[PDB]
Amino acid sequence: ARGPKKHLKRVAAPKHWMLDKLTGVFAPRPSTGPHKLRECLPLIIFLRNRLKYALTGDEVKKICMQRFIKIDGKVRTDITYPAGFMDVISIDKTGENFRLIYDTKGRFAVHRITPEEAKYKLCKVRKIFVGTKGIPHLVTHDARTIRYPDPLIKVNDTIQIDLETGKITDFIKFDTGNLCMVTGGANLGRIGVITNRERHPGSFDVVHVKDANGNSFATRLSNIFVIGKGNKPWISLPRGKGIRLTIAEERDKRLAAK
Amino acid sequence: GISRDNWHKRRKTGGKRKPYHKKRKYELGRPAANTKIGPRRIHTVRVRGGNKKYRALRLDVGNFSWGSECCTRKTRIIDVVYNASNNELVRTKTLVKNCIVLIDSTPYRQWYESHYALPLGRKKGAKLTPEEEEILNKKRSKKIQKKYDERKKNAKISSLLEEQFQQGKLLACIASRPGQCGRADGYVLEGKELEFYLRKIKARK
Amino acid sequence: ADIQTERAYQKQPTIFQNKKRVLLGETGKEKLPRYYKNIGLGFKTPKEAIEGTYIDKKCPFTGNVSIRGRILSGVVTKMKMQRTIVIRRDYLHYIRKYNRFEKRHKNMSVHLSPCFRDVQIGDIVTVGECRPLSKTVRFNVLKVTKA
RNA sequence: UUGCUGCAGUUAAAAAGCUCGUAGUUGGAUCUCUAGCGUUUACUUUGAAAAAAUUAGAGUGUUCAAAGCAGGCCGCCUGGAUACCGCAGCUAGGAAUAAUGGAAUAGGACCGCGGUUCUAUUUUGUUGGUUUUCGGAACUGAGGCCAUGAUUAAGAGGGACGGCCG
RNA sequence: UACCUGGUUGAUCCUGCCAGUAGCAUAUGCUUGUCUCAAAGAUUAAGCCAUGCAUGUCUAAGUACGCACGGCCGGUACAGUGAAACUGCGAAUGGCUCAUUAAAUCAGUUAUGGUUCCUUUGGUCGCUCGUACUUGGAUAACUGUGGUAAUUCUAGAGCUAAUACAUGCCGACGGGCGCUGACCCCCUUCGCGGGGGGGAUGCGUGCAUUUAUCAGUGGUGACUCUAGAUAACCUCGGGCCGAUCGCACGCCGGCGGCGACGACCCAUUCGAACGUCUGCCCUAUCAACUUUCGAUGGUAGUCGCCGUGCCUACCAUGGUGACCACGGGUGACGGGGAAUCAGGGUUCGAUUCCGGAGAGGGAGCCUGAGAAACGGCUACCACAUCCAAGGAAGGCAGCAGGCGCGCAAAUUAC
Repeated sequence: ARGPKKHLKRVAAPKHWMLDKLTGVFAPRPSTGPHKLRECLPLIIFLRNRLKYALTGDEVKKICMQRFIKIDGKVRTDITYPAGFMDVISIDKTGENFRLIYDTKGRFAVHRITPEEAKYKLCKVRKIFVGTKGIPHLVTHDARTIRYPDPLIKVNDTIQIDLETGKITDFIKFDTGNLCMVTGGANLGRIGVITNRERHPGSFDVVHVKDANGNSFATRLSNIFVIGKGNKPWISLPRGKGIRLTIAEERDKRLAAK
Repeated sequence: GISRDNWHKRRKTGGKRKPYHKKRKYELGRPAANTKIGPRRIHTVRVRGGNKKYRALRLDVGNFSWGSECCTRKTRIIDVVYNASNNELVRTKTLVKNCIVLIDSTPYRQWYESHYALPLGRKKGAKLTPEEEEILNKKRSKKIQKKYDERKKNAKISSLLEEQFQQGKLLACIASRPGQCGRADGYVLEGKELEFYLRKIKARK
Repeated sequence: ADIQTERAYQKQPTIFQNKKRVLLGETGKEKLPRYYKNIGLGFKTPKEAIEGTYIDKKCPFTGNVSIRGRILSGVVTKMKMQRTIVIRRDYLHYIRKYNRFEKRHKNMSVHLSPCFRDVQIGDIVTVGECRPLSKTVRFNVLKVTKA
């Protein structure tokens, strides 16, 4: 069609939001921002559907327009603003801080953090370039362009940024025997340790990840995010420890709890 | 409604293609800027992405580079002598990229004199008009005399350029698209290609 | 000239061929510096490319053509154009109703760099995808293997 | 009663009057790894990639059901699984089966040996002029060795010759 | 649930079809108590439409001298709510329908190292050495005089705004860095001469743009990548380098915090556009086709946001085809899917999600980041409305509704 699309049909929305069929015809339609439309989360969904604070669409803008909600220590009134992976949502009214981490089954989970941990965030560097009198530059997965990076930071490494400033505190290299998390494909939300990468020139690089419970799986390089140094994570994990336990013991656990 | 679409052409096999959509905007073209020699007349056209494109209708002056010693000067374009694509544009006096153009020799000669102090395009007997004598046979300190004496060895222009300087105009190939960029920039011809274009210009008539 | 067929002058755009040379080097010999690049996917640049005097803007080794996308093969069927050849690609299409195959061929025009000299019909050629070069040419010859 | 699985063609409807022949399809035994490889595929097994809705299918007393994605306990403990996704394109194992070729006027393999041209950019504390080797190529004048190199000869087929036969 | 039964004969065993049997969709007949869920002018005519409605919009924060309201305080430029109009943005999404369309659309897979991109989100924004304590002219709105039978028609007259439209400076600013270079110092030289420092006067300087040269900070599977150096260029149809607004007020005449509008350029998000490989129904009573007027390729340009016969010039004589080209037909939009069903299959898919296309038929274009837009304009062709006959105005395949067409499809509702 002519020009860009403005709407989004409800059934055409990405599955990990878990919008039901009958509520309406349209969906939230995440607006342009740091994270991709397919792999983000509108605040209207997070507030209304996940935290169960707002009932209707009006209550969400009535919350947001009173400027009670910050994303990465910055006030956002846009109810369809895309907050994606590693983004820290802060409610300073009720003093509640959330980090958006994918759960085992492959969706953003309502994972609370201490206010002391809502100071920094981890970020995967997309590229590294230099320009105009050679001040080198870095670009990350949440589109934060940072000047004068540490020259030890190469492409596909992770960096820890203080949210109040815009400067790198510490960084993790992408090497063998490092804790990573999958952010795309069948294995989305699984945490594990790198074993090796198999470089395919002129094509996608494939990496092999071993889980804590002896489960080994492969994934594309683009869908990898280093979260810890060695085996120890630099952030809190969700309810489960990123362990994909199968339907058999899912049933056994559920029936055991009953 | 000039169209640069593929779907109006026949297929590789040779069969006709029936069009499913009528002509779009992004498929448009525009009439050719048949850029003549004359005082600066440049029109601008608003293009895709809301950018501008400088359509030079009549150009007089452009800057060319002497690559062998690396010095670039603004010069009045004299005449178009040879065009590789089509011979009509040589008669119409039309400026396009990779067309051979006689240009004025003033600034290069003035640079050469001011740099080395060796006469170019001067005859055996022309009387030095009172202004150049304080560049050619000017006095200076022994350091600068020695510094210039060192440059004397290097400064040896090829025979092919001498007659052109003596005539007072150089052959120059245009490297900038004057229809799109809106200026007639390029380089003065030298060595193998100078000879190639000389024998080609001579062969044309 | 040997390399000079057309109306316009032929020369590699990166190469400058009008340096100030002193007589000790001028009268000694004459040789233009030949530009070549290494295409990435483990293909050795042929000696005739780094040694040759041919000028071709569509040669992947000695032109402005970057090889990216799919690497295919084909058998040469017609070498009857200027620096481009018609190659044939044979494959079996599986019909699931009958559970049998049918053989099909595709003829594609590929650009053949003038380095690949004394190459005959019938031998197999490995071709690389590049940006479009003409109406029908999208592929460039990377290496030849003799029948 | 459109037959790939799976149909008919002596008389029920049906084998061209007959032979040759290009394309098409099919085709006899046989051969037990040193950052680059191994002769290349088809085949088969695994991996990642592949929109939801739909379909299969887990959980849940819509009062039951078709449905829906909810709900349940006295502020709490939950769920919104999972599978399939032709073909083709990527990825790593297997090497039976089926195609293809590795040395035949030996410019054939493997080993040390003679020279022609050019070049690497370490070297004579740094710096300018000659000559070098080492690092790395095509061309060759010879030499040693290979247990040196051709599977069988189809109750497949062409051709040769022998005495007949109609 | 992997199913059969009647019908040729005087009777028999067959081949074989006609008939029966069940499901699914459209119509239609007669019948019709309760309750939930729910398709619905697709087929024929992408035929034609009266009428009403379907795209508008203001915050403390661009422009408030409409008394349209009352309110201070009365020498306080502007208390406030705010019609109207200028300015900004949107109207390219949504909705409808399936005429077109047969390697086209479209699907899975890859590429832009060959391109643009409003907006959001980051980066950048005294890095440039040369009236500022705020510059200029107009026009709406309003008032007043009008014309025409007529429309969301508009001319003339009198004022007045800017984040509209123009123009344009201090400051950072002291210098540094490349060149040109009279004069001064030092060592050797008897001296000539050779070698090493210091310099006032002129020239240019940053990012973006265009061209040529030199050297090889960070990256790629591979750059003619990115950055750096050098000589210059820089469009009067001019490119950045802020004459703008709001709330809170402070510190020893200046210095400031919190925002909002802007902005050249890079990154990002939403895309879009061109491509790569493989895949489509029937037809030989379509066997050779394409190349005069571009067919296939080569060199040079033009045009375009870029790659390219996209187009022009000059050359070559190619490119596809019984593995079905080319041509014709389609009661053909393509997929995700639907019905049926042992296993295999057959048939349908206008229709709610994705992609494409068109607004009666073609064609051309303004504005804009985005349109070859039709609830934008301009012309012709076909239909048709008003009329004082001079001229004016058209687009339901948006929602209702009507006519037509037909076997075939709902309310001018809130």
